[PDB]
Amino acid sequence: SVQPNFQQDKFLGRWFSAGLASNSSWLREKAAALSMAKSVVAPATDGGLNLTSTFLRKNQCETRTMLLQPAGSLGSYSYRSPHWGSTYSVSVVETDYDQYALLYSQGSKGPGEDFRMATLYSRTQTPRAELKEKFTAFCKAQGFTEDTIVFLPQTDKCM
Repeated sequence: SVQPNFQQDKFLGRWFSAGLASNSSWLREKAAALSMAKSVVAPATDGGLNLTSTFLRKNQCETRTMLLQPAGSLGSYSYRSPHWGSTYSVSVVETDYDQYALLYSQGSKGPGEDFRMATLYSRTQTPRAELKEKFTAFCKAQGFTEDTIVFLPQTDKCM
């Protein structure tokens, strides 16, 4: 479930949100109309992570921050969303720290319990073929179909 021997300090820093797969068509569609700028992973006071995402929305730069509280094994987190009335499990399932990370999220409480999402984070804004295939292979193994896998538009604005 989690990356074996996960070391949080090496997962810190700048990542690019390069791909996502979800069983929510709404989320996929909304995300694709955004243009992703950098994400930043920083240490949180609670021992977990602050995940800060920057993106273009209708030509405006927007930033959103999510607190990833430590959940179970190292590399697993919980995200509580008052708006969605739900809590989500967020796990770093595989990473080499210096090129890519694969994240998997699903609801653990509330109406969001059926929500599922896989995320490709890349240290480079354009991940090479090997990294894209690691992501698609993971998505397929997890039951995401081809048309639910989205490579996300990027932008060099907002930074």
